Amino acid sequence: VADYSVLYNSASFSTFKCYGVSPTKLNDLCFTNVYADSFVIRGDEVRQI
Amino acid sequence: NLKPFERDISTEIYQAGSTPCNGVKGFNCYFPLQSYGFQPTYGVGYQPY
Repeated sequence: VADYSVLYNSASFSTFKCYGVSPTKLNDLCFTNVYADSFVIRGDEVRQI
Repeated sequence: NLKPFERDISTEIYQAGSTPCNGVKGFNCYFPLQSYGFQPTYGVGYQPY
């Protein structure tokens, strides 16, 4: 069970962007599997993702 | 969402998503109004109907 309230509503990170679903709707919604892809890039390459 | 046969003529800056940003753009909201990209030289998808 993952808590997305401290990950989003706390506003402890720099920025976030959502696609197709609101960030406040992720508490009552979920799918079959969840993955996390960790990588390091530059600032000018953020828009390329 | 707007119900069938409902009119809103307001052109001002209001709430976009589920989190009100209180007027002026910022606080992880976006600018609601957008403009058409119609180009005479491109294909069918960009042609106005």
